[PDB]
Amino acid sequence: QQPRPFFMIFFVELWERFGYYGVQGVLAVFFVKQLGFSQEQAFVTFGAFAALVYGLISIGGYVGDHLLGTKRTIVLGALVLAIGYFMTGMSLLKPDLIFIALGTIAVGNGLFKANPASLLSKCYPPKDPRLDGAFTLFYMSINIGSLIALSLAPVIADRFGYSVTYNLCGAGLIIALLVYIACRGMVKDIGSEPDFRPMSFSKLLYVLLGSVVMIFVCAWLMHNVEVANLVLIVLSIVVTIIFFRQNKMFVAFVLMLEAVVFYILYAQMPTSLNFFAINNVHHEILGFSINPVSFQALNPFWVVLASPILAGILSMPMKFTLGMFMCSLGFLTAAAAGMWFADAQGLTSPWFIVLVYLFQSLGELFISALGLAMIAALVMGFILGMWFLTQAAAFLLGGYVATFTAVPDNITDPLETLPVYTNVFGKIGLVTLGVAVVMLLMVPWLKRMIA
Amino acid sequence: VQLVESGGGLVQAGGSLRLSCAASGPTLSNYAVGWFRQAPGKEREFVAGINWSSGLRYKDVVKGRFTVSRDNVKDTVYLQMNSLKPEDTAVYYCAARFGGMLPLQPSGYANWGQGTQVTVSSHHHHH
Ligand SMILES: CCCCCCCCCCCCO[C@@H]1O[C@H](CO)[C@@H](O[C@H]2O[C@H](CO)[C@@H](O)[C@H](O)[C@H]2O)[C@H](O)[C@H]1O
Ligand SMILES: CCCCCCCCCCCC
Ligand SMILES: CCCCCCCCCC
Ligand SMILES: CCCCCCCC
Ligand SMILES: CCCCCC
Repeated sequence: QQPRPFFMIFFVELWERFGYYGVQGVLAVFFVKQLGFSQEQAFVTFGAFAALVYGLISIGGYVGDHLLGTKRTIVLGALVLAIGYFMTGMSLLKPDLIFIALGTIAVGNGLFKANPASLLSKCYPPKDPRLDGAFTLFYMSINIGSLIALSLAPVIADRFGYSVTYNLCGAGLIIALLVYIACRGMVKDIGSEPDFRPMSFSKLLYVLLGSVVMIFVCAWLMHNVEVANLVLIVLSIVVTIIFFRQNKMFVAFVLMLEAVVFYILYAQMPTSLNFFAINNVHHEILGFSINPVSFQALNPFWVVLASPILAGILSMPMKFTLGMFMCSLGFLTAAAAGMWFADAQGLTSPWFIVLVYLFQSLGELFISALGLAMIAALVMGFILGMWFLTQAAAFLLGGYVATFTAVPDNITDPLETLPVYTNVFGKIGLVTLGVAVVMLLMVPWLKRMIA
Repeated sequence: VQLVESGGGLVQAGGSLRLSCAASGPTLSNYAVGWFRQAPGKEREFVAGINWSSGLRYKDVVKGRFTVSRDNVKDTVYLQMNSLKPEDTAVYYCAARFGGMLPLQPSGYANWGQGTQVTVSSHHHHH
């Protein structure tokens, strides 16, 4: 149905995302159990890690477009990523390595992420009808890799240890690299302009030098979240000042702030909703016992099923508004499940969390899956940089918000933790409902501005 | 996923016994282990437990006599039972739930040992 290079890119993306989500699914628990962090420290350190992972994406797009070539930067990114996963596995012998190892994942993701999508865009003549379907299948590729990793990585880590889990993340990257290398001939006439000139070793060293520097900076920021906060705060207020000094751009800005709220809520899945599943949900569904950390896989699960349906099936501000209403309902459902539908021992049915994740995934499909696609319709590279930047700010804020659910390690009674989760999730859901209402009210004004 | 209990048996009032719980494939380190007991003609009841991070919970009538502890090197959980009394006679089970919580009812736990009989006799030496 699709060009041959589509299938190469599909599977490269699948395996790279498998490696990444293998880490994301187990990282907060790894911080708590393996490194002895409090739940509060674990949550904010996860926020900083994710913030760097997402905030650096603009660098790799620049590197791919203008320094080394899209295809070269795919190879380089995959290699730095694989190295990062094996370094994380090595952190079990050398615990002092962990932040450097995570910094290497962040910088690697920063180099890699923009470039397969760029490549995929170039696999189709410019007005090919198959393009939309191709990007929906690319999103599904991301979520199949995510579904497999989030399902299996906690089970593997429990049965064989973190070293094996992380080494398997590396192996997933190695298999992305092998499928690219084996299919390289399929993209011989596809790439950015530097891809077709011989590689500049000057620029390659500038990129390796800058990457190593960034790996150390990322490690430091993750160890000292209290200045990661200030860095992103001053960077944000500054880009706010320089955006405000400098009206179809106002629609992109307001859509960026609503997306920020969405990413704050997404950040709860690997942190507070993860520990809510651990502490106050039954770990058995349809008669099968499961690792409760695996419940995170319900996000890609619902995405994989719903993207075709919603691909088959107002306009700008209203789709965003709908997504925010869905997200509000996800957290109001979590709160209600804890408030009214818990056991005498404090445990709730996992069907409530299946529904929580349905709501959150629908919110995702309306807001972020379909965000920068028509942020490109209102606008460029600068707004791409700020988009990923504000997503980083959102992850830092999300870690901070998750800390309101942190439970001390000596608590053992689910009836003590349940009201904490229900209070915080109820307030998240009510605040997000208010945001969704203000969004609805601004929809007519926004929809005129787009005219 | 499968727990083996060991160390039950017969003892006189005031005596001591140590139960141990070991797991097969998974590392018990990620699991809260609760000890339940079922006396003749009654339901399983939570007795004592330790979560994945050294939190402890106890039934009231065994406080000051039972101690749960964990050796994370040998991947083993222990219930040390001192000052035993006839009414501690029961089949004892270890049960395992992932994480930091020790729920009070058997349904909070997916993984179960097979059970070890503990019998405490009112026997004492003749005066
Ligand atoms: C909601 C998403 C569900 C994710 C789907 C899980 C993928 C299947 C796992 C691989 C095959 C099953 O392998 C095994 O199955 C057992 C019993 O069925 C489950 O459960 C076992 O392990 C997990 C942790 O590892 C413990 O929380 C659990 O109490 C224990 O019984 C796990 O899921 C998996 O260790
Ligand atoms: C495709 C050609 C391979 C180029 C690899 C060169 C690597 C240079 C090492 C520089 C060390 C800092
Ligand atoms: C004493 C522990 C120090 C760990 C440093 C690890 C560096 C390994 C480089 C690959
Ligand atoms: C297609 C070859 C890419 C070379 C990048 C390797 C830099 C160490
Ligand atoms: C943009 C929101 C910043 C909040 C800092 C507490």
